[PDB]
Amino acid sequence: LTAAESRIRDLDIADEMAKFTKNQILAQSNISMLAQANSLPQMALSLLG
Amino acid sequence: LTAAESRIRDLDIADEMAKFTKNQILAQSNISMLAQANSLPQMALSLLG
Repeated sequence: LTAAESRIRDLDIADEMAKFTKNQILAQSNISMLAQANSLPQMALSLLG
Repeated sequence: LTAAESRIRDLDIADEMAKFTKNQILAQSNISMLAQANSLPQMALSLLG
């Protein structure tokens, strides 16, 4: 029964590590794209004016 | 809805600037022709006698 109960304890650490790594990689791309999105259009329009 | 609402806020700046430039160009022609029209009548007649 202690073998049976210790089957919902935690995931095999590898997959949780993989999820952490993938999300951490994706966050920085989000941040960079947000920066460029803030930068572009208003500067372009001010150049037009 | 914030994308939908901000479609009746303002036009593009390009056509507004085009309107501004066209009106400014036409106004000076009006002014010069008004000056010539005022100069025309009496000066050409004053030598009637």
